[PDB]
Amino acid sequence: MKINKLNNASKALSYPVKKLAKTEKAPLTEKQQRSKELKKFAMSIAREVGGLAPYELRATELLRRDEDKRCKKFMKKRLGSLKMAKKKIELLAEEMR
Amino acid sequence: MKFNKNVTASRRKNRKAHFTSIGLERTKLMNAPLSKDLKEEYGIKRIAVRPGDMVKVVSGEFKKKEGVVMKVNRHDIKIEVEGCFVQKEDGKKINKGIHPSNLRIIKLSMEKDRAEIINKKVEAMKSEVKA
Amino acid sequence: MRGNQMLPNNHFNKGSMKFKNWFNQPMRALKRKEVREQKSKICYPNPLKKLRPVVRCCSMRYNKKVRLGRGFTKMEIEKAGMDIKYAISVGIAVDLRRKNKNEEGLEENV
Amino acid sequence: SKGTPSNGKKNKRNHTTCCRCGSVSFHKQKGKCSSCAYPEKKMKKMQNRKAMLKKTTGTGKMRHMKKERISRRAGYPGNPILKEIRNKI
Amino acid sequence: MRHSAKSWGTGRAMARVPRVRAGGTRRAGQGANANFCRGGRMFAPTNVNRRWNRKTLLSIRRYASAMAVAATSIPAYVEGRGHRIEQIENIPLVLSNKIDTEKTKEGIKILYNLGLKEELDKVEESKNIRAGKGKWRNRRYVLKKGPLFVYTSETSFTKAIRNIPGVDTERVENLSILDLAPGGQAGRLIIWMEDAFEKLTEIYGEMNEESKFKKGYTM
RNA sequence: UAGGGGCGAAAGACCAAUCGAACAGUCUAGUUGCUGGUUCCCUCCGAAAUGUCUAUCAGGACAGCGCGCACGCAGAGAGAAG
RNA sequence: AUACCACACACAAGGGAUCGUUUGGCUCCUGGGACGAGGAAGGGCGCAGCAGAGAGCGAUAUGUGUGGGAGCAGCAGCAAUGACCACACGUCCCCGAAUACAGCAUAGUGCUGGAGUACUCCUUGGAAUUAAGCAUAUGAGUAAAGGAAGGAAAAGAAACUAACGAGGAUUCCCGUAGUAGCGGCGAGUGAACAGGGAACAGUCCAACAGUGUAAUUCUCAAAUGAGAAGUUGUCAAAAGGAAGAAGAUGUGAAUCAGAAAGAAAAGCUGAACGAUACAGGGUGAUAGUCCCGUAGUGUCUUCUUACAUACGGUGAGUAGCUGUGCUCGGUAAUGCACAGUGAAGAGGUGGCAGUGUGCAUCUAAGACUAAAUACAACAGGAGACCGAUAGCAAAGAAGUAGGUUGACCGAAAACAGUGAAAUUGUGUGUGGACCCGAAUGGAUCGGGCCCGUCUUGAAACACGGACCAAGGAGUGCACAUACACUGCAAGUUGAGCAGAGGAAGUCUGUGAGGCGUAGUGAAGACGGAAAGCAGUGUGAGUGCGACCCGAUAGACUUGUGAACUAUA
Ligand SMILES: [K+]
Ligand SMILES: [K+]
Ligand SMILES: [K+]
Ligand SMILES: [K+]
Ligand SMILES: [K+]
Ligand SMILES: [K+]
Ligand SMILES: [K+]
Ligand SMILES: [K+]
Ligand SMILES: [K+]
Ligand SMILES: [K+]
Ligand SMILES: [K+]
Ligand SMILES: [K+]
Ligand SMILES: [K+]
Ligand SMILES: [K+]
Ligand SMILES: [K+]
Ligand SMILES: [K+]
Ligand SMILES: [K+]
Ligand SMILES: [K+]
Ligand SMILES: [K+]
Ligand SMILES: [K+]
Ligand SMILES: [K+]
Ligand SMILES: [K+]
Ligand SMILES: [K+]
Ligand SMILES: [K+]
Ligand SMILES: [K+]
Ligand SMILES: [K+]
Ligand SMILES: [K+]
Ligand SMILES: [K+]
Ligand SMILES: [K+]
Ligand SMILES: [K+]
Ligand SMILES: [K+]
Ligand SMILES: [K+]
Ligand SMILES: [K+]
Ligand SMILES: [K+]
Ligand SMILES: [Mg+2]
Ligand SMILES: [Mg+2]
Ligand SMILES: [Mg+2]
Ligand SMILES: [Mg+2]
Ligand SMILES: [Mg+2]
Ligand SMILES: [Mg+2]
Ligand SMILES: [Mg+2]
Ligand SMILES: [Mg+2]
Ligand SMILES: [Mg+2]
Ligand SMILES: [Mg+2]
Ligand SMILES: [Mg+2]
Ligand SMILES: [Mg+2]
Ligand SMILES: [Mg+2]
Ligand SMILES: [Mg+2]
Ligand SMILES: [Mg+2]
Ligand SMILES: [Mg+2]
Ligand SMILES: [Mg+2]
Ligand SMILES: [Mg+2]
Ligand SMILES: [Mg+2]
Ligand SMILES: [Mg+2]
Ligand SMILES: [Mg+2]
Ligand SMILES: [Mg+2]
Ligand SMILES: [Mg+2]
Ligand SMILES: [Mg+2]
Ligand SMILES: [Mg+2]
Ligand SMILES: [Mg+2]
Ligand SMILES: [Zn+2]
Repeated sequence: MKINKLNNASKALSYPVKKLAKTEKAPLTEKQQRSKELKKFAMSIAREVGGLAPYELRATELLRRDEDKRCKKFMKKRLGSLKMAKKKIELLAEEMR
Repeated sequence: MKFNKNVTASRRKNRKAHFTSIGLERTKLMNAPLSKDLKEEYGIKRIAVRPGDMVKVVSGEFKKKEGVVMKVNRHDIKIEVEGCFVQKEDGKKINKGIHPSNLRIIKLSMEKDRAEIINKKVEAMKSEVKA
Repeated sequence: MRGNQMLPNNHFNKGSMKFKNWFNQPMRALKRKEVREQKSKICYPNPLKKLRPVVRCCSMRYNKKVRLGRGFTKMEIEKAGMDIKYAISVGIAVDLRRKNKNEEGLEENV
Repeated sequence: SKGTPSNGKKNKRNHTTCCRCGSVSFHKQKGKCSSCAYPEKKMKKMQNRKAMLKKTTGTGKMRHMKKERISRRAGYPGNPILKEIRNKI
Repeated sequence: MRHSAKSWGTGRAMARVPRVRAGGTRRAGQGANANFCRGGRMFAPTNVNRRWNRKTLLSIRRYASAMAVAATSIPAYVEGRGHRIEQIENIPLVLSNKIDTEKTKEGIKILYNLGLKEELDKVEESKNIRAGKGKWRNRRYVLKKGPLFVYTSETSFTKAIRNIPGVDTERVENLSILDLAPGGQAGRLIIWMEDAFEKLTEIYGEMNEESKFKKGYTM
């Protein structure tokens, strides 16, 4: 059997290359900026025209009573992900302020 | 040796091709050699035997005989020659058929289209001979 | 079952199993030869095959061996003073998915 | 009794000649053919491979299909009086 | 295995073989599927999955061809196969280049001058129809083996000699054991071309050395 | 009115000489620790019907007794004398 | 034993074995993959000078045109004013999707329906069987039943692998591998990346179209007008070519004679001649030169294929979550669904559940794509295949004669050859069931129960066997194994695939992988004996029909039946 002869320490070694730095892409052109602005704008109009959904109302009500941990549990069960819940709570909080 | 792979060398296939032949391919089966003189009178080396032509029998019972072709049986490949016959118990006489290749032509029957048939073959040769 | 053997394990239970024979092997070889030949006439002066880069093999087991890859990167082509449309016209293969991460690998392909 | 004497009463006839398939299997009361399912639009499911090959394409004359193959070989030439219509099209 | 068949079982004073289901024909009640039945299925039907070819080591193939070539220059072996060589001056024969022959007419005159007349005649007189069913399956005529001609460089002589019965031709670089030892007995008579004879030194090398043309092989 | 369905003044009766679950065809060459059969000559060697475990008792496997190839070699299915 | 019964031999009967033969079958390879409302596939009925079946053809039931050219098989008649054949066209009765119909689109014309389905895609979904019982599991996502398309079909340009010093669409071959794992952890099941090759190709829509004028598509007119679609958004450019391949068809060398003998010479004997042609077939026995071809050479006809504009980073009842059912090697969820619930613009993944945080790699919920790969009908070429109880069921008018109420079921028969055995008559001989040993001029003497088979034990009142011929049962593949034989040896090897070559053979490269070169532990970790690899075969184990024949049964169908009998 030609397997499992080296230790983990010696398997971790590596050859000394010379690396190339990554080309950063930070510049964003004028036309790309206007494009992003118009999309964010459109998102405002929808919220203005049609308002909040039932679970969003129930959530925001709990935030007024400082029921932070109840709101957390509630949102987790509605959206599934604990990450989506943490994000949606932060967006709702900012809307109320 | 044969180097063309589209042509068959099977015994079973060659035999079926022979016996089931029709049309012009059937006519090719009735060819006979010409005598030495006629091969100077005309370009051709061999022709299909027809009634009225004159033939020497060169193999079999009736060897050395000469006579006029009476009939040509295409289905059972045989030729009937004047004066080649057998006598029954009754005294009645029946012409016995000879296979084309056992004959040789001595004089050609030139009735009907024969002169045009010969011309057509001579031209077909020269067309490629002279090139 | 009797005596001493390595315990059987032969997988022939399934009645729907297909068999593949290879009686066609010499003939299919001859067809591939004849297709290459005729393809070679259609583009007579030009080679039938394109030029390909040299890359390094994958695991710890093959690190020390070099091999042909799929295509040159836009950076390799540009560094040698060519443009992508020209490279294609001259029979160089191109692969825009590949990335360059070493100095050595770049220098060799140039 | 159920043998010879009961055979005497067997003088009625439930099947007649089918107009689609010929096979003397049209049940008059049911209004259906037991060989080919007439009057349904599709032909019946045949019981096995042996029995269905007995009624496939090529078991009869194939009149139209044979002519089509010969015309395709020739390059679909059409009636020679009307060549100009063909050539324009 | 085509028919509809079933066993009648015991109690009918008959053997319990499967039988054909039918009526109106003499075929009713006959014995169907088994190997001991007329029109039934054979025992262990022959099948395409059988192993048709056979392997032999490359090192043995190389060695066998080398010692087959050797045997073509021992008179005892050549005579033993049945080639007749009473009139031939010396073995081996090596024809020159600068043979400018193009016609079979002049080609035979050359072979006669090397003493091969009796050998060639022995082949022509041999033709006979095979005994047995092989004469129906495209194997009708049998002939005796004669000289093999071996060339290496393309020349007109090849197509001048080939219509002569029993003459056979191969290139030195792809010389086969079926041609060198027919029927598995060694010592076939060979006409060498001058180029081909010199090439044997590149192909098999020298004793206790390695051939350059056959990698990994030594004599 | 049609097959795990019908129909029955009820006998498990009858449903194309078939009914305590029809016919046709296929899966399918279903399975069998059980019964029957198993095709040329001469030469040399030659058994067992016992032990352990088994949903085991008409079957298996392991060991014991045959044969073939045999590295090698002072032993023995008998007595004496302590 | 005059005449009965038995045996031997000769002749005549009776049957069709054996040997000789074959315009048929089977297998592998290559091409092809061509149907229908312009009425198909399949069924029926008519048509000849004498004509039943089969073949061919439609009331034009042997018509027209082109290329050829000699007879029409029997009898009577026809034929250079064209017998007969080959290529195309014209004509083409009734039933059948069967339609004067149904559904559906356009400004309008229209399109679909039925047939076929070996191979490919989408659904639905068993049981026999194995586990020595059987219920999870297996057989198997197989059989069966439905829908759909093409000469191939499907797939296809990363919400991809990997942790290397990394690679880079899909499909196919060698391989990782009978491994990691799944499993009454039983029986059994079971993938992926790498490394070596064949073939190679990338692009479109939405997001996002000239506003100093819809610049766009269609119809009729006209030589410049009317009208329809469309602002719920139309419109984003090139001709062009010689190559490549497959068929059809023309031509095409060279011999005569003889004794004996035979029905007949091509045999045998002597003398010649051709060969870039001695592949094969036919001729009254075995032919290079008698006939058709073959090697070599000409012509012609079809088919295939090729240059232009404008752009990016947000595609929702979706991804995901909870419950549930099926599925996969996928294991605290591999994929697919249904109901509740339901995002963010930034999200998805890194083979073990959760929370946090850097790092690497990608961009789902819209579309198209060649080549390399698979396999019926029909056509062509080959074979260590079968040779009339064989080979396809079918070497002749075979899916026929004939049969089922029905679904469905289904034979025999070669040559006017040879002419075995069982069995029969006549003649001549020898015996009274016959075999073994030994003999006479002649009476006979001695020994022997009926074979095969299970069985402690068969001549058995155990079973199978009236007689003869022909057929009739340890085989093939995969995986480990011990032995015999062969080459090389710390190494070894015909992987696939490329190069050469009138070629399914052979020769030569490139080049993986596997096993071996030393073991110990679950592992972290450590390290210190023992010739192998690949073949050719034999004995033997396991899985597949598995030495040959044989159940009662179980399941599945868009298959059939109330002519007998039950009841309304
Ligand atoms: K090759
Ligand atoms: K019927
Ligand atoms: K159908
Ligand atoms: K069957
Ligand atoms: K009653
Ligand atoms: K009863
Ligand atoms: K039932
Ligand atoms: K038992
Ligand atoms: K003994
Ligand atoms: K016991
Ligand atoms: K044992
Ligand atoms: K359809
Ligand atoms: K079982
Ligand atoms: K069992
Ligand atoms: K199945
Ligand atoms: K496609
Ligand atoms: K697609
Ligand atoms: K991939
Ligand atoms: K590759
Ligand atoms: K000739
Ligand atoms: K003669
Ligand atoms: K002749
Ligand atoms: K997208
Ligand atoms: K959904
Ligand atoms: K895509
Ligand atoms: K038969
Ligand atoms: K019939
Ligand atoms: K006979
Ligand atoms: K006879
Ligand atoms: K017995
Ligand atoms: K007794
Ligand atoms: K018994
Ligand atoms: K076995
Ligand atoms: K059975
Ligand atoms: Mg480790
Ligand atoms: Mg590293
Ligand atoms: Mg009645
Ligand atoms: Mg009724
Ligand atoms: Mg058979
Ligand atoms: Mg024989
Ligand atoms: Mg006992
Ligand atoms: Mg017993
Ligand atoms: Mg059971
Ligand atoms: Mg299962
Ligand atoms: Mg499975
Ligand atoms: Mg199916
Ligand atoms: Mg766009
Ligand atoms: Mg003959
Ligand atoms: Mg499962
Ligand atoms: Mg997982
Ligand atoms: Mg025979
Ligand atoms: Mg037969
Ligand atoms: Mg009847
Ligand atoms: Mg007893
Ligand atoms: Mg008996
Ligand atoms: Mg026999
Ligand atoms: Mg292995
Ligand atoms: Mg060691
Ligand atoms: Mg069996
Ligand atoms: Mg059951
Ligand atoms: Zn019908």
